[PDB]
Amino acid sequence: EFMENFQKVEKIGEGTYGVVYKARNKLTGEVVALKKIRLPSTAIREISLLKELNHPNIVKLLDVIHTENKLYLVFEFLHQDLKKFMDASALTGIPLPLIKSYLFQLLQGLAFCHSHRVLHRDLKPQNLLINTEGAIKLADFGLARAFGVPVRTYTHEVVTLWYRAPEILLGCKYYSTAVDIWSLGCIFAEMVTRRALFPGDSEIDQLFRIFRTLGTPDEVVWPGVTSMPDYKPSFPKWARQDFSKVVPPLDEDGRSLLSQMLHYDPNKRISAKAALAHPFFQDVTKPVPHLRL
Ligand SMILES: Brc1ccnc2ncccc12
Repeated sequence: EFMENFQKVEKIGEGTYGVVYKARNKLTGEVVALKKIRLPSTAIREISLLKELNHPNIVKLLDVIHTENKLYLVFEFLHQDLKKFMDASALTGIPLPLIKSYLFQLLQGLAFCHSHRVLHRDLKPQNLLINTEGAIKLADFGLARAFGVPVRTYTHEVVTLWYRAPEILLGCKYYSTAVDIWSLGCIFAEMVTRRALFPGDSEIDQLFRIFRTLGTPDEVVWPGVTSMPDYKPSFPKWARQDFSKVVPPLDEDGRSLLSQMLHYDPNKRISAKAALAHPFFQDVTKPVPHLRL
């Protein structure tokens, strides 16, 4: 009966966890994103707590509905995701000032959630949503704690590894907020170069692409790494590349920030809060993007 206290309902696409619909609420007339999650009470409690986790760079969670043994998440509707926008921007690139504005807003969103001890764990361009007024917002915060992150979606589509922090790939049991900083660093590099930084197609391909760029990690740069569940002494030993080669034509400030976002040691990785104070953002602005809706 649920899709009846919506005036109507059409299909935006296929989420990690279920189908995503565009729908209108009949009481309010508001246009929302409705996500079906297919199948647990602990998840219900934790996801309901995210209704309070409100920030202008976090996609608003309007309602959590458990009915007929199905879960529906009701979110703020935004017209476009950063994946589509980057694909639309492929011939020209996103202008640097807009890249800087989006990174700045995304760090404010991360700083807010992290301050409340909530992490994302699965940041990717597809869950960064943009509006006509130059805002960017993080979608699906705190869901990964609730439902985990599967190898495959409900439609068996492969869940992307491209943004996964090395601690996760090496089998670390405990996530820290540093996993989100790693993901956002990967997205920053992709906005600048118009190519994914580490487009792995398996867990080992993902790790070896990271190794070939940043060097094979060792006890020098990452104390304890040789004791991680999935670390092998037999890993090939690649040398580190200069960031000047990895993200041209990013300036010294941006390369400095990106380097701190991609430190192997999660402890050494820059926080969201300290990243907001980085000299890269001294001249930050809020440009209006060119959106075709
Ligand atoms: Br609008 C929209 C589109 C796609 N995925 C989304 N995920 C969360 C909230 C809004 C979304």
